[PDB]
Amino acid sequence: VSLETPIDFIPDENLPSPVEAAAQSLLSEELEKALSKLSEREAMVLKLRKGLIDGREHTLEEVGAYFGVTRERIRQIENKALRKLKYHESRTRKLRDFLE
Amino acid sequence: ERVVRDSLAALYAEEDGEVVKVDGTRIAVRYEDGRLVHPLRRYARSNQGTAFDQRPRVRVGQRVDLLADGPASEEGFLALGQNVLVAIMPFDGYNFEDAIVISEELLKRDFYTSIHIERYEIEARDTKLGPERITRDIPHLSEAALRDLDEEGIVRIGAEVKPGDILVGRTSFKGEQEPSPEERLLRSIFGEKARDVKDTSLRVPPGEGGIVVGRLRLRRGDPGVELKPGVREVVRVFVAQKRKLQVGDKLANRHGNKGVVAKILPVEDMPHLPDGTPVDVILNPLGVPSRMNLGQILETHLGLAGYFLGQRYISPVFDGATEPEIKELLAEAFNLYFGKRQGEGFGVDKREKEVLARAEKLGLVSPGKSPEEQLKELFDLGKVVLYDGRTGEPFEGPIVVGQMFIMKLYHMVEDKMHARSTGPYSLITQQPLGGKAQFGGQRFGEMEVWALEAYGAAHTLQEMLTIKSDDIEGRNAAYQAIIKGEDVPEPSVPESFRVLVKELQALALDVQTLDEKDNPVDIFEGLA
Amino acid sequence: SDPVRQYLHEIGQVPLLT
Amino acid sequence: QLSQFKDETNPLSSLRHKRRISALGPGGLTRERAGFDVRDVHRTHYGRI
Amino acid sequence: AEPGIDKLFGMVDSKYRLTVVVAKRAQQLLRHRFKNTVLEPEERPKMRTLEGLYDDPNAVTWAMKELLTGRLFFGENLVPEDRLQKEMERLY
Amino acid sequence: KEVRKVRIALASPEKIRSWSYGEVEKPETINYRTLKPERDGLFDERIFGPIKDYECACGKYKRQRFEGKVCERCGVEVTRSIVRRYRMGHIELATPAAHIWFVKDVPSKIGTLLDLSATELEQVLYFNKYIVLDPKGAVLDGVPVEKRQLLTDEEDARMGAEAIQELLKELDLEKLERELLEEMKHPSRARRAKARKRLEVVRAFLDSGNRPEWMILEAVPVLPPDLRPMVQVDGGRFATSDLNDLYRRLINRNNRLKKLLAQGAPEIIIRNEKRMLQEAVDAVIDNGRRGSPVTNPGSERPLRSLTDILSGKQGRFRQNLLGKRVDYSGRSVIVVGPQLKLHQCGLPKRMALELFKPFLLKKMEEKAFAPNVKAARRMLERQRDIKDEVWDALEEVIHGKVVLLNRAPTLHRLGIQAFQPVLVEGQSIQLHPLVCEAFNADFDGDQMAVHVPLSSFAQAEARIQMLSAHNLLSPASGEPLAKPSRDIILGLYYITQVRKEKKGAGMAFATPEEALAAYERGEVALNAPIVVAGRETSVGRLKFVFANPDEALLAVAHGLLDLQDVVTVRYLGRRLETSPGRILFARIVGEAVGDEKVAQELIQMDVPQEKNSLKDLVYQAFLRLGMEKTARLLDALKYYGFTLSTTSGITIGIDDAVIPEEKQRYLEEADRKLRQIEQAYEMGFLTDRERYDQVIQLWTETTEKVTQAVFKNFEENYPFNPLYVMAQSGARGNPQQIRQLCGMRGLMQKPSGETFEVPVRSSFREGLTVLEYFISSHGARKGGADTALRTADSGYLTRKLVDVAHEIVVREADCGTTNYISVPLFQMDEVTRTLRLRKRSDIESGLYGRVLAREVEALGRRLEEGRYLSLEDVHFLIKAAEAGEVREVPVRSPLTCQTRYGVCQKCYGYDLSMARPVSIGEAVGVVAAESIGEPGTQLTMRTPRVIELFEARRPKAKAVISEIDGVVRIEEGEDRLSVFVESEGFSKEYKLPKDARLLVKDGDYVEAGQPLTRGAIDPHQLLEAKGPEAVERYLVDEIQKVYRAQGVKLHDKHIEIVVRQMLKYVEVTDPGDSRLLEGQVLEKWDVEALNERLIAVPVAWKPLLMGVTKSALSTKSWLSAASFQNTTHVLTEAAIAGKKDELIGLKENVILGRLIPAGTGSDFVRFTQVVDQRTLKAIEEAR
DNA sequence: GGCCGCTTGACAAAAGTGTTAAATTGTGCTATACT
DNA sequence: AGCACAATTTAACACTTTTGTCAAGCGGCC
Ligand SMILES: [Mg+2]
Ligand SMILES: [Zn+2]
Ligand SMILES: [Zn+2]
Repeated sequence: VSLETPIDFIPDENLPSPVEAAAQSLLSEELEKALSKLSEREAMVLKLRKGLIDGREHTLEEVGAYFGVTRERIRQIENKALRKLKYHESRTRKLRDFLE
Repeated sequence: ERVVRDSLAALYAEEDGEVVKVDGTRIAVRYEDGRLVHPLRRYARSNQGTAFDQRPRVRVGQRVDLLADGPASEEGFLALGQNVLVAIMPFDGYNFEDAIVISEELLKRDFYTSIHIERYEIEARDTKLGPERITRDIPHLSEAALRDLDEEGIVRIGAEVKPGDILVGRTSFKGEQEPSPEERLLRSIFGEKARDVKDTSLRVPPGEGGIVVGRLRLRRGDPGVELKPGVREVVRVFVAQKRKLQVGDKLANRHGNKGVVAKILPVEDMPHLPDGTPVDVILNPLGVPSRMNLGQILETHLGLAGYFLGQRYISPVFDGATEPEIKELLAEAFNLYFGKRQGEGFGVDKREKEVLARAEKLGLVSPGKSPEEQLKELFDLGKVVLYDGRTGEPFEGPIVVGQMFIMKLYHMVEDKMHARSTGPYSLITQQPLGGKAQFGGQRFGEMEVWALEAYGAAHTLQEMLTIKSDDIEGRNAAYQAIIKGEDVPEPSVPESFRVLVKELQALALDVQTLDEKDNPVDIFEGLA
Repeated sequence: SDPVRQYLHEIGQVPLLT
Repeated sequence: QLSQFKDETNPLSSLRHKRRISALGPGGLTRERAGFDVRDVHRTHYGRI
Repeated sequence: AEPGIDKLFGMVDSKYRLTVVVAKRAQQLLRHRFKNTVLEPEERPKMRTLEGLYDDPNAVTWAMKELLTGRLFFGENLVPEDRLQKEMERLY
Repeated sequence: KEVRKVRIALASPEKIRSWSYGEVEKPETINYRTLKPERDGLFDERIFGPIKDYECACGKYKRQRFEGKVCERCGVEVTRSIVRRYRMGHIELATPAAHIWFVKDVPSKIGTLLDLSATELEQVLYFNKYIVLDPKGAVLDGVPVEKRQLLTDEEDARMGAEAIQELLKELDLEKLERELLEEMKHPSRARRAKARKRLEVVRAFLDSGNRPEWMILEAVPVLPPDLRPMVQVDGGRFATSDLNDLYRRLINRNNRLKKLLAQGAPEIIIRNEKRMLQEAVDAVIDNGRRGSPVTNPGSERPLRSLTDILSGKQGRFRQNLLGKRVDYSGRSVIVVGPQLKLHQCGLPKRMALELFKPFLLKKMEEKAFAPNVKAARRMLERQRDIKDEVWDALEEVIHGKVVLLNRAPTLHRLGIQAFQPVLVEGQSIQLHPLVCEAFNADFDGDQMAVHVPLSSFAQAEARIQMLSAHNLLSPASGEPLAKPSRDIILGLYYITQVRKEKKGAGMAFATPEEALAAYERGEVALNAPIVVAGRETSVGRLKFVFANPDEALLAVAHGLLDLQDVVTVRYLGRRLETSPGRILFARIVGEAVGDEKVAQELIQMDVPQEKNSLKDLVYQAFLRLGMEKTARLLDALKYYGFTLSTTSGITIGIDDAVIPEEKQRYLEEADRKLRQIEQAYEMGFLTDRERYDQVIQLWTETTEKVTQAVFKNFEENYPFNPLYVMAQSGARGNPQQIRQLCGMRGLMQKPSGETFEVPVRSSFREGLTVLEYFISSHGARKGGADTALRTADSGYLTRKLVDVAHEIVVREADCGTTNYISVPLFQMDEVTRTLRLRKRSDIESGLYGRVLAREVEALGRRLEEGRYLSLEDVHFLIKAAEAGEVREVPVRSPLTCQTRYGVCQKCYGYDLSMARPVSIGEAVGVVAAESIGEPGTQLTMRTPRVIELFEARRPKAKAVISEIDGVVRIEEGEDRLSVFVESEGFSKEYKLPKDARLLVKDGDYVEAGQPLTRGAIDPHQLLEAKGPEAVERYLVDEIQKVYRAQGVKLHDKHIEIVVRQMLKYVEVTDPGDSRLLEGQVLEKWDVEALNERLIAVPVAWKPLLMGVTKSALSTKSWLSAASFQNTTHVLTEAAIAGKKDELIGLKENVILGRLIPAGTGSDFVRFTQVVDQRTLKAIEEAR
């Protein structure tokens, strides 16, 4: 179990990464901005669906009761988001947030 | 004569001869006793990142008893550095204090070049939660830069790679960070899905522009490898790289005169000798000549002398080779040098005549016969007039020129430089240290802070402990600010101080942030 | 010189049993 | 300590180790910079060897 | 050195009080509102690179020149430090 | 709110359960068969036991949680400790313990009555009898007396260390008495020392709570840290940490004791099983006395327990204060080249892309380049080699934005500075030559920490003060620095060394004879006089002060004027004789600044040469320039300063140093004197010893003669030819360095101490006899081990200097102090009773811009009191000193001011740098260290005297002196050659041994009594029999002698401001209302207890004397101190009592995180400066 | 009349409760040898 | 050097059920 700390012995660290935290809010702000071209009946849908509002990973079932309409079309907006949003990525560099 | 064999740098020759060498990478045998092939070290490997080679020197048959040189040697003769024509003189200031001047001539012929190797090692841990394995389909890393020079995992041998590339892309099921809230969107938006292995690879270190010589897979299942328990697949690759010669580095011959390459002016300029051969290296005094006096110039005078006369004199310590010994040698060298000129179709130059008017009164050369002799004695203890390829007129004054010895120390510049930003980090220590991509580092000596505060610098001083380093929760403020907008940095929030208060809190000691009001007793540490 | 001696002097000062 | 990384920078470097010789190590003649009184212990000596 | 730096010391009673004014101004000279500079005519500090003539992104230099036009003011004045936002408010 | 003061001291055991609350117990297992992290005991995440399914209740809101198994939205995944503090409890409840109690008899012995055995009971090995029932043997008692068996002889009773906790209230109720009945012990001498220490320790408990909770009953370590995960890389694996294992020997021991005690456990078994628990306490605190290695019984590395690591020596206190870790900088090699002389720098063109990446990204966002900031982070990583457009936008960012270049190691204020990054090519970082003289290092691959300030409030705070074109011209010490360093001097020296080539001495009838005839042969343009002038009549350079001398520089360019100063008549402003060479110099500095009018009356002509005077030209120019123009000079002397030497060249040939043709026979006479002293032995004359030193002196003199002959041979003939002198005179050469080469220097001394017999046959040109080098090496050994030994002790002494003077800052405005100091204009010489001119070099830098204590009348105008006597007034007083009007120039030194927390306003005459009075904010406390922060490397530690007086340590032989001024009294005998001193009163007996026993007479105040030739008796006796009169001055005079021996530029009050710190502490005698008769109150602070109370009580004192290291252990604060070699007693005394840290202190702010009380953050510079005219006009009505 | 949108039904995939199988402690205690 | 018994305890895995998602059908609107 190592000689504890022979001869501040060994550095190594990667938990409260500074850049990760700076880019954490950044990647978040980028989304807050990347969601400006979205509609409530789509953005919020993704918010509650992909657990974003806070942490609740509610599904289409819980997102359909409060959103008047039911499943499908609220699901056809989910896909609409994957496309209408993706169509705004191939022309706008932003695929550099995965490696984080 | 023994430093080449005793050090076993090179090889040897047993009994008779008759080599019939095939050369290449495996010296043949000798008709002495049996048939034994002498395999070269094949560039081998160094412990200082140098890698020595051993080129042969024979064919058909020969014996006496050298046989193939070694690292830095030539015909059983120890050759560490490299000797080149130099000239003592100041030039615009590209040799102040004790710096050194270099020409482009050396680079054109790659005169000064070396080799540096470095061994890598990527072990595939087995944290049980998720074993690691080397694959060529790293998640999210789906690109050409991979499949092109990676494949099957390890990089192909003989593939030139630069810094910021993959070498041993190992996959680990180690799931430390589950999917993030708003991150699940950018993951579904695109055509890709999620992940469960992460990139996690080797990634070339901050400096490596060469090629691979060969790899080596050392995984378990082999009882012939004493490895760390629980470890599997210990990739080990060797990356090479040519050194060439940029700017800087230490020359320092064999006397003490050490310096650094300032600027390498391409041919054009530099003192042009009255027959071509532009001064390759300029060694201006200052530093050790007058102060820590030495005897290196005694090589220059006998350098060009051995150049023209075509010889490499041997000067044993405390024996032979004295001032008068240079006289006899200089005589032959002169008549041979001026000989060509005088017979080439000319003799004595105007610009080479005014220089004598200097020594004349200067008491250097004795007045008497034509410039012929004045240029002779000026060669015995000095050199020819010499000119300047940049300006246009010759350097008014007797300048010395000759071949001495210009070595090169291990300490260079490339692997002796560093640069970073907020990228570095060393959790628990609360300071920039470590990194799987950049091993940056920088210390602020104690004798440095006092000087910084000596000035009116109070915000710059504090800054060194405000955002950067200390305040981890503050490191973002600045870097996050500038990137977004102007704004002035935070008031400062020390990180180590919180650790100091804690470490010092291990005991009764209660580091209270007593406010100026006294009775309130301020305290900043409640997770804000 | 260890503190074990202090106890070694207190443990080897009282007789055992007949 | 003594078992320093064989400086294989060059032939002359590896040979200077077997003759390098020192006074620092398991003995009490170590301690760099200071060490009671070693000022007149590292100075020259009447040994042309 | 700085174009007319010595002239900056003469005014301020201290070399340290000068620096503060230099930045204190730069804080509300480029970041607050780039349109708060007294030097607007032909005295407007500008750069001349390969492209053309533009205003240097650095405002610390403007202060040294801005605190030489005879204008501005320094020292203990206006206790309300929250009033600076009011004056800056009118400047959008 | 805002951070301010700080509190500490002990904390009752109940308070320990406050910060920690609970969450502890269980073994210290760091893992399990599975799940390496959790262990539900050691570093268990507070309320985290696999699936506690709770704890999240305490949290109000913020986010969800409770995920049953695995883990919820707790800290384990995020916010785990967050590097914050997290106390445990360690439970504990055994007998007792001990918080180390330091090693200065604290928390015990002082508050009690037992020493050298107080541990015998505190370690459970005795019995602190604390009961009264009438004994038998020898009456009862109340302390330790029952050493085993005794306590059982009667069979209260306490044999364990638990009694320490019992003496809590027992000493609390008696505390009031321990401060009364204890102090009741008046003088009587001897014991009056303990009552002082006992009262100081009990004075703490006398107020502000603080109970004797020293008897720990439950420790509380830390868990968040120590826990390093797997670390592969290179060729290794595995990992861990300390603080855990070394801690396991505490909890487990406490538990096992709870298992033994609960069951059947006889006394003996518990007494030893308990003492190990407290041993574990000290083990977790500091490993000493015995130690605790690993892998027992095998010896290996000592376990790290705070000692030397964390809260102790260099480990977490020396590295966090200053030597932290900058998160914005880099390193590289060094280079030199005509950049622009200041205002610019080198800095790579590749790495700079990272240092200035932030703002550079935002710039591209609007410059079309990058679409967003994020994308700008993925275009420069894979080394795609951009080199396109980006290099341009980078310029806008690097426009007027300076960078801080540092040098390692650091020395004095001239160790940082700042320039403007001018990306060149390659990677090598180059700088201006001159700047090197400030770092002291030869270009040979050295590096320079390139720091970079972010905040804009740091940029202006830098380039305005740290710019090399400001804080480098006139440094501290005393003399300038920006002056043209080496090389440059030789570039102007090679044209002013006379052209006299010896032509003879002819004559012409006004230039009509030897003008054309001599032009053919003999007599050129040297001597020869005609009418009045000489050969000057040849090329009359006309022109005028219109556009420089045309005919002059014009003729030189062609094949006419040989230049290099060949004597020529110009027109400039008058018919002179100056050659076109010097004309160039005056022309370079002319167009540089403005009109030769200034340089004309400044630059000399009688003795040009451009020798070691270039430091006086630029220096004198400052008075009529002021940076803006001054900088231009160092720039003009640059271009030409190197070009002139370039388009000329001067090599050092082996013959360049022509051997003295008139030297050979000199050694003959010297050797012909050998037999002279040799044959004296065969005749039996002159002892073998007398012969020894007899021959030594012989060669010691001839060497100077030979050197003179050489220096002479190199003066007359062979002028510019010999370069060995061109640098020796004034450029970059040493005089004694010449006598080595062409000389013969061989007067080397044996390794131990005895100049060899026959010298060395130097004459390098001729190889030594193989013996000469081996003989000369013996001396060439100390010349390297001494300089390198300047990091052993001397290097660890400068810290003491920076620690002392720390809170010294120039503030306020006009304090008003009567008493003044009178600097001596003439000093005495021990050799002969006669004052000297002090060589002037001491008076100058000693009065350079000061504060005339009073009006100074001396031929002509008077030097008004409080007048800043610049360099001019200095020379005026020195030259007028020879007259006989002034002997002691009145002045005000930092030693006279009732302010220990702050320096003084206008008292520290001139800020020795900007050639003007000091500015409010100049932390002279640190500058004082910058002064002494240089000679260190230039010393001789191999003996050490400068530190001797500092710590006030009694010097060698003590140098006994006359404590009183009596009379002659000089009696001699056999071995009692002692001398006494008395007068109509008492006579003291000075057992003067056998040495410097001079006569002298008529009493003597202190002097030396005769034996004390140098290093008078430790200041302790001085101040003891004199006072703060000679103490504060004796240092400024003696201490400098060690500096004057090497000719130091520093002096003035730089060393006179650090003395006030060692002499600002006073003692107590019959105080007023204030407790502690002994005490150790400071100066000013004590004056306050006698200032406000004066309007009522007498509070007399005595000027105490403390060393340099003692002025740290006991200070007004605590954050300082420690460091040195006592980071154990400090925190002790510092604790216990209130000892509230001050507020005004550089460190206090840097450490805590506050802003600097000095610099631009001073209390004198925190007002407003924003008012764009209309702003003030608007608010005028808006109010 | 056709197209689009919304709602419901069916299918597929992943949890709470149950069920059982594998490990630690104590103690027992064993056990053997020496006094 | 250690095995067992018991006892009891700890750990995990699998089931049947439930929940979520997708496709199809129906209704309404254009
Ligand atoms: Mg160096
Ligand atoms: Zn839970
Ligand atoms: Zn004062």
